[PDB]
Amino acid sequence: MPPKFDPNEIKVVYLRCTGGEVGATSALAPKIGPLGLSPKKVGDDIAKATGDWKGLRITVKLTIQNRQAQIEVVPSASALIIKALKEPPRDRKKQKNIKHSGNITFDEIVNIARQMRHRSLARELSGTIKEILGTAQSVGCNVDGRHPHDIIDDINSGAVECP
Amino acid sequence: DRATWKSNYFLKIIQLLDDYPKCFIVGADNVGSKQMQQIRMSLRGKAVVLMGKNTMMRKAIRGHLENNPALEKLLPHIRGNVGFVFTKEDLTEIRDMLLANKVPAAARAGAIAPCEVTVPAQNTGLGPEKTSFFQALGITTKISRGTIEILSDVQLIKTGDKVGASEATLLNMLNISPFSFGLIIQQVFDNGSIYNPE
Amino acid sequence: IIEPSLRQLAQKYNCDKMICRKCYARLHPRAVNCRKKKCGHTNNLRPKKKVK
Amino acid sequence: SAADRNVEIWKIKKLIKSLEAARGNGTSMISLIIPPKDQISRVAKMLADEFGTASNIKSRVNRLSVLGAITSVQQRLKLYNKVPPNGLVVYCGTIVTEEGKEKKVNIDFEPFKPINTSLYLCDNKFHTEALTALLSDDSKFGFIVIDGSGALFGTLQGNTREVLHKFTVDLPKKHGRAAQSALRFARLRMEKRHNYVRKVAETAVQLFISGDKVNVAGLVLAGSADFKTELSQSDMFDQRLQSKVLKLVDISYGGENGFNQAIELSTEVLSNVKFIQEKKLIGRYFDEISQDTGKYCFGVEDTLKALEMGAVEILIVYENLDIMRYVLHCQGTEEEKILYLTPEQEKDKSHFTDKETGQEHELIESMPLLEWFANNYKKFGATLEIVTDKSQEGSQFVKGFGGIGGILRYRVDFQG
RNA sequence: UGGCCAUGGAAGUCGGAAUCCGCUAAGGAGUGUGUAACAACUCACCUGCCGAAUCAACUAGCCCUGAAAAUGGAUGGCGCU
Repeated sequence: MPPKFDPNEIKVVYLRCTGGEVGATSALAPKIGPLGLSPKKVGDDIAKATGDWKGLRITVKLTIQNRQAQIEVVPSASALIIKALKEPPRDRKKQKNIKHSGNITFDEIVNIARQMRHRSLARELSGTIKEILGTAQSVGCNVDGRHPHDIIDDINSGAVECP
Repeated sequence: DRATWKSNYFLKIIQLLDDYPKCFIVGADNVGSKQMQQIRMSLRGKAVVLMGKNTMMRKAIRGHLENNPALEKLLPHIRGNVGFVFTKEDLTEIRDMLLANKVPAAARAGAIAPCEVTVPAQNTGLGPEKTSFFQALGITTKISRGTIEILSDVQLIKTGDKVGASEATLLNMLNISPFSFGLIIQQVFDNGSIYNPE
Repeated sequence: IIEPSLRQLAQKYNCDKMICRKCYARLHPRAVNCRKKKCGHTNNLRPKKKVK
Repeated sequence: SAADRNVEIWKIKKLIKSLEAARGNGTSMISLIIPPKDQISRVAKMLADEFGTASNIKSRVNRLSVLGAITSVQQRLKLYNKVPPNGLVVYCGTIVTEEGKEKKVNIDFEPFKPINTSLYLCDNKFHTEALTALLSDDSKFGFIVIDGSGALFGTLQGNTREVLHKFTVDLPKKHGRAAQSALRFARLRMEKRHNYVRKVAETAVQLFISGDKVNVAGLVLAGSADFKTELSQSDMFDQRLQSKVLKLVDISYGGENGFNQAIELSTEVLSNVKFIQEKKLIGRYFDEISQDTGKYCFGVEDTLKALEMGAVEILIVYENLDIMRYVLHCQGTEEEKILYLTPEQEKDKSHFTDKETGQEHELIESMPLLEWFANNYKKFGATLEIVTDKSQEGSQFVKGFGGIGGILRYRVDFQG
């Protein structure tokens, strides 16, 4: 890849975001795509197949190019997984009003969200991670009909289970 | 706020003095937040890093609190850009862990040179670009087919020498980072006894 | 074309200033108020526009 | 609403596509258009004598068809009681289609724009040359007929001639028969005469502007008496409005009768204008080529690749391409793709065997490109600009570059 | 943390509903500058030199800015600080 056209190994990674479905406006390939042998329409269809049936409400796409075979993965963003565990699925075109119902409980489901965090956060274990994701919810509004803010301070759960 | 926060930090530093009888005084220096995040991750479990000011000038009050002397010896060494490392493992081992961590950080234009910096004979990694920046001071550089190659191993900056601006920028373009350090140790506190990196 | 430190020297003296909104007086960049009595020490200042 | 209007245009375009195709063996088809002002009775009578005539048609299959259509177009007109505004467009007949299926049809509708183009025909086919010529010419032009007597403000489509607003004035007498007062009365006359102009120049803003942007692509001023000029070159007439002063036309007559005169003396300029704007746009396209820049594109492959991605700003297309998007499909594996084929490459092509598997890759029917853009240019990057091969810059675009490309929103490198 | 809405692109930065937690010494779901979009730059909390007072918003008195006309010109004049 430096001088002319040579794949020594090629396990090259670059981080695209978004991908419910194909996208006409795309912006998937160019620039990085064609130079490096990854095409455009085929790479888009492979990106659709990976991020197909969940997530359809926005995702992320790390693209590991094995010379010509692209490996699309869905690395979790906190907000994205909360929207995945909402009241699905009215995907696109009404829709419309809008995507912010945000009364879907998730109590022990968020335990899974904090566990799957790629370490990160420089935390002192889950006790603080609970607060982190327990706020990241812009939409969800926490348990049944609660607020986020100060209910977080009196957590009585999952301190030793998340490691 | 900032009265309750000031009193709350007093309660942090006093608790970190009660918990650990052993501390390590490190200079912050030209240091990033990213560097401080890295040093928090590596020395996460055992040690607790802290960064105070002249509410560190308050170790007096801990010594007042119906117990400690010896902390009176530590007050003069809380000058410069100071940050503590509270811990319970050992002294000479932690000194080696602090020395081993560090970070590169590119050239500071104007500041002193700690070691004899060199420029190895190698391509820059560019097209037909300005060779005049390199050749202005006194470096042998040719355009050997596109890439600007330096043709000899030459020492630009010696020990205790002031780093010029143009030579610093060329080193930054080449990705040569001997300058800076990361953080330095000034003094030590070990269960009452004081040490100076020995 | 022109050496970058020297440029910035010469920029200081020409381009890096504040200009009074009233009397278009050229003022040192630290300025909060105009010099000029004709404008009555306006305080409506602005930064001289930069060449692109 | 704008979206509902775009749907009604698409509806009518699709209706035209079908009516141009239709055809019927033997038979004739009532082309018909009843302009806004008309009395429908007048149309009923016309039809009734057209009926009576048709009953002496010698051919049977033609005769009985025409009589049938005229019987049925009368019944459509019975359901309206005044002529709908914006005209009426009826299209009877006995169209033939596949399966050997002789079918009667009676399409009437008020067309969305007003139109000023009557027409009646029996012939083997339907005639929709009027209708296409009212979708093509959007270009609304504003007219203002100043005169000493009075004013007239009015809009104008290809054929259609609207009257927005008007007034007249009692301006003063030319002369003051005292020696001293002569001078004062003159100065005073100048003030009321100017004031009238001030009023016109405001009213034109009030009428021909909408949301801080003029709704008319020109603004023809007309009249006599060195007045239209007094407006034209004043500080009172708003500069965004006065930017689009397109003509000062010296007309005889004034007011409404003044209007038509002002249009016939304007005809030449309103044609040139549509070409002038075209020349200007493509001129910029070429500027980006002339300088290195990078923000242009050309040839479907590149252009659509630019559109798909971080899109184009403006997409320029010669109003008829031949070039056509086909949807290719496999028999066994169900693998599919789409391609943009030229008139020669689309008609006959041995390329379309599947090769890897080894089957005949069948090409399921096309959707012609310019129309493809028109459908879905909005789902990209926008401003679909139809162009022509009349200007020298126009032809160079059509001939050389292929009548397809677009000005891009930023610099892009292309490869292969 | 490409946070949500917005895809025409807004990962703090045309707009708008939001607007919390972690690490925190401390950094706003972000003042700007700049971006197609980023990047890059810029704007709290704390230190070192430093070393006792210092800053903001209003308000009103005199003075000034606001303040342009035609014979040469009038706090009555000279003049007056």
